[PDB]
Amino acid sequence: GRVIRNQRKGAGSIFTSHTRLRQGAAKLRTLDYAERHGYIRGIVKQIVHDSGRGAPLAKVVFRDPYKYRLREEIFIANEGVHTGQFIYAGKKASLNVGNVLPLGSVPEGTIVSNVEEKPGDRGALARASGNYVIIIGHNPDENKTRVRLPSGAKKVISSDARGVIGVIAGGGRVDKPLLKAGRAFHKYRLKRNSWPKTRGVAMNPVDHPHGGGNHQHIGKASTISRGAVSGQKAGLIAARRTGLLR
Amino acid sequence: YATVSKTHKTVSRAYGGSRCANCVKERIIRAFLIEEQKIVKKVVKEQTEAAK
Amino acid sequence: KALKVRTSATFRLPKTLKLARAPKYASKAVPHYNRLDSYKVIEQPITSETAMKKVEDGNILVFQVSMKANKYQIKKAVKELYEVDVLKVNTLVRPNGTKKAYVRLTADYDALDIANRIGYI
Amino acid sequence: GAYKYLEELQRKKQSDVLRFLQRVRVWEYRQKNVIHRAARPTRPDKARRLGYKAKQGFVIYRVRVRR
Amino acid sequence: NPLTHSTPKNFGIGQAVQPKRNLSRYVKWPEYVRVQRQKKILSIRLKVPPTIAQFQYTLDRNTAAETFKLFNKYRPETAAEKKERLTKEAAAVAEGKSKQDASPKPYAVKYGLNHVVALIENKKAKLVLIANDVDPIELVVFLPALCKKMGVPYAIVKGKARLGTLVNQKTSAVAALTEVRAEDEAALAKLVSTIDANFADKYDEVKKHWGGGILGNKAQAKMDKRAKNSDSA
RNA sequence: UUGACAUUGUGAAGAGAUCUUUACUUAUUCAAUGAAGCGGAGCUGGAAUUCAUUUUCCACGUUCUAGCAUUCAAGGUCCCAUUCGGGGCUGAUCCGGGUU
RNA sequence: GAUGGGGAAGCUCCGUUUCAAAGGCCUGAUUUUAUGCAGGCCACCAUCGAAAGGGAAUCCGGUUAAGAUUCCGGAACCUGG
Repeated sequence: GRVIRNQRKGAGSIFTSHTRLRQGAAKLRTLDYAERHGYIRGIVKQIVHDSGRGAPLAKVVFRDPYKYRLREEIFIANEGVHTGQFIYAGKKASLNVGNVLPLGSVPEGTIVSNVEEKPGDRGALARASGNYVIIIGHNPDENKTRVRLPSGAKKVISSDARGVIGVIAGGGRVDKPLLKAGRAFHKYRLKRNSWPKTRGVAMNPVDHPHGGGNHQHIGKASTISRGAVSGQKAGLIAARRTGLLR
Repeated sequence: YATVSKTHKTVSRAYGGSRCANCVKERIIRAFLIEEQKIVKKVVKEQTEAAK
Repeated sequence: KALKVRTSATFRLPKTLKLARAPKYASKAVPHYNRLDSYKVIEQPITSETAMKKVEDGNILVFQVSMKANKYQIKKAVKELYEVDVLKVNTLVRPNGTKKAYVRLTADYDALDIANRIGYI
Repeated sequence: GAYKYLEELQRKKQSDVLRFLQRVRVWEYRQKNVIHRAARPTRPDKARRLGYKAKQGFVIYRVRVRR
Repeated sequence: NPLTHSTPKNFGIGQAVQPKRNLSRYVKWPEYVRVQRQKKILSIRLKVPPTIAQFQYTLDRNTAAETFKLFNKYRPETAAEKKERLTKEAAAVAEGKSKQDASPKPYAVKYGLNHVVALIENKKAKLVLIANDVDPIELVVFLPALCKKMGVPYAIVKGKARLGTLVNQKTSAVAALTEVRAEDEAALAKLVSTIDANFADKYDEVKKHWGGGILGNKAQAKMDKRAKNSDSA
């Protein structure tokens, strides 16, 4: 047979990311003395649009502790920040939108975003627009914290893991019908070559497992085992249930 | 600009060829009145010692 | 007893004396004689009607000059062989694979006077 | 001579002493490059019956091959 | 005095770019430095068997100084002395009909690790020094066992360089005296009696112990505050 | 995707006539940074409430503001041979050099 | 796409600042002589990759069988010293 279309994204030739207009990797600040023993203040210089992403970025400019200069970094902008805002970062900072605190330093029921999985990864969870995690509880001994991931999963992380207060800007984005194949063309030119999607039904027995036949139909179950093997996997993969919800 | 006299490339205020002179008017206001109120803060930290 | 004081965490190569060469024998043992010199730079003049029409008019000598020569080596070996002084040198590689030079002598001279001194005119 | 004693000690590789040395040494090499220069044999009498002498122009290298 | 002002600079984070301090603890060393430091740390953390760690019990600085000042008398000939006396016997022996025994019986420290080991076996070694050095440790680890077996006194002294200077090498790893002059005959036995005590007489009881197992002091300090503050509230 | 042997050392609990927990760190693994502020003890207050006296944790220079922050640091003190300036101590607590 | 490293029986592959001791500057100290010794620095750490992208500076008139914003005459301009 042939090598199918999803097996063909691994070698990553024309499928790589379209990286040109991107302002940079949006991260939080390296974890250092000043931030874990106290706070350090920047100001947000301009909040700007990043290509390929859905949410704006902010550029806050800190002062390097050990050398005379400025250093400016790329934060995914929480909703409500504004240029000219002081952004405080560190253990002793205060609870306000945009300030990055450790999670142990905030009461339960606090709404933070761009939170870290492990301390010093410079952010992981809830970076898409409109997302947030809630802090639902603490474990002050063998220090952990109980947070609610934007999907609704409940994860338990370290209490030295930082996160920035508030909701990520760009909420409401998918409320608007996209309305034409052109606007979906301008969406994925800045992301990657995924589009448009030929139904595996509509291709030949070589192109796909769903291909062939004098009618268009799958012919065998569209749910595939998690223990399937490379290229067998197309369709709903290792689903526990299927079909419209009620 | 490498070929030009320095009067073309400058004005005679402080921050001459750099900031717009209303951005210099502010940062003088802001440098005086921030380090003004910042003296009043450091007497209160001497008073808060003797007041408690 | 006590240790040093390093104000920066970076350890870089200590700069250690470098030592100039003191060869036992020499390399080629005979220094090669001047490769491109007065006589090898300009091999021939150029006698065609078009060439000779500048000599007798625009005070310009036209030579077949070696490929390896530049406008500095040419201006130097015109002064040395033919005794003249030069304003300007222009060059082009003819599409037979040889280089032509247009040498414009200074107004203190007449190229027609020197042209016929070496036997062409 | 002193090489009849070293010979037998290296025939006990599970003896409590050598399985200490094997454990401290294998950590040494794994930090060094895959092929690097050994300033001196680790088994003077093992190299010596194989044709090694101690003089200029007999060189020892230490090589780590995947298993 | 009127014109000079008092600045003071405030390092309270949040202000005043930090001063230049001593980072000597934090620097990123070459990878050869960092290997030989952790090759020591890893021999301390592991449990070292009894036939190792019988080293690291080493003759302390007092008897050490007393030990060498005996051997220092007995140093072997240098190159020049040999070069010198190779002229004498040439002129002495051929002329006067002498048998080429014309020179005194030399008394010098024995060295080399193949020779000494063969001395011990015929019991001709009156004392033996051993270096806690010798990175190829297996060379030197059976010597305490032969000495104690063959009834030869022995010692373990810090460094193969100092053991090397009295033999006129770079490094040595052993030394011995098979002979001694009557002036030093009595001075010899006062070292042995102090040397037999701490090495060959403690040999049997040292083979029980297992060295190492020492925790680094960020682990030691957390252990104690768990081990102490369990009990006392 | 599973089991066994090897990497692989240190030892405790609890059930089964071997397993489930859980400790140790140095191997092994991951992560970050132009391998800067780790671990331990300290002084000052002070939450503290004192059943002998401290039993214990928290602390410990920056929050109206899009200003400013670099030259072994000014100050303070003491040296060297005053000569212009240089070398110390502190300012900036001490110990172990386990980079976190 | 080298280097350092890491795979591979090997042809070679990964990767491009990566687990690296990866480098030459600004002048003070010298008036035996030129550059020792000096404090401080700066850590971006190959190279390749566009005759349509970025980019130091030139115009008019005349001239040839065939060349010209290049040659001639005149009037400018830039760059390094």
